[PDB]
Formats: sequence, C-alpha cells, structure tokens
Amino acid sequence: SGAIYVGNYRVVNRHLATHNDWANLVWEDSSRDLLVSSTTAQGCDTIARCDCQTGVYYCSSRRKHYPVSFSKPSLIFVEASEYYPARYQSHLMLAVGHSEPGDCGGILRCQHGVVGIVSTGGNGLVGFADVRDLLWLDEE
Ligand SMILES: Cc1ccccc1OCC(=O)N(C)C
Ligand SMILES: [Zn+2]
Repeated sequence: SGAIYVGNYRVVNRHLATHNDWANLVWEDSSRDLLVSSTTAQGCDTIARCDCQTGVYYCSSRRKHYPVSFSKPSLIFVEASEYYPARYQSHLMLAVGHSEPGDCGGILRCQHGVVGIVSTGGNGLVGFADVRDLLWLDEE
C-alpha cells in the first residue's frame, strides 16, 4: 500500500484504489496502473520534475528504503505473479530489487522529490509507475 499526496490529489495504484477513490476520481489510466482521487486536505509531497535514473524506494516487505538505479519510463511486459495475471504496462520504470504485493504504493524518490510508486513485482525486477510526466498534479 501507499499513496502520493500532492495539492488536493491522492495518487494510488489503480489496482489498490478504494471505492472512495473511484467515487472522488480525478484521473485513471489502466495502462499505467495509476488512479488519482481528490482530497479535502492539501498534501505534503513534491513531485520530481527530472530525468533522474537513481533514487531510493520504500520496500514495505523489508521495512527498508533501498537506493536503486532504474530504467526510464517505458512500455513493459509484466510477467504473471502468484497474485496477478501477465499484462503490458506503460510509463513503467524497472530496477533490480525486492517487491511483494503489499509493497505497491511504496515511494520512489530522487533529489527532486517523488518519482513514482511501486507498481509491479514478483519476478525479480521492481517496477515503478512514473508520475513525473503528470505536470497537472502541481496546479489546479
Ligand atoms: C509489487 C508486487 C510484487 C509481487 C507481485 C505483484 C506486485 O505488484 C502488483 C503487480 O505486479 N501487478 C501486475 C498488479
Ligand atoms: Zn530527480
């Protein structure tokens, strides 16, 4: 689990979005595993606006933050896990690291702020859904 709180926006994994998220929906994209819902309270997080390929991510299944190198956001074949069927995913960044299902939503951060959230695991690569292209998160 985990979310990004920026302005009056809550950014979650689409697959973990609650009924309330869907009932307060701003934007969702199944190809990116992202859903954004509206918030009453303004949020504390800054989104990175950068092309960084190094950062640190939170891995709940280890209660640890790990420094990683990650690929630039792209369209990736996410292999079937114990939990979820195989599917293609856009705006996904990969690193070598550990991931479990409950790790989805863990933040990946660089010097500029939040880069993305853990979205894909179970087969040796940790995938992060990029948010840095979502400039609109920093306005309205
Ligand atoms: C973070 C993780 C670890 C292990 C399995 C699934 C995971 O993430 C969810 C996922 O891959 N999908 C396609 C919804
Ligand atoms: Zn950066």
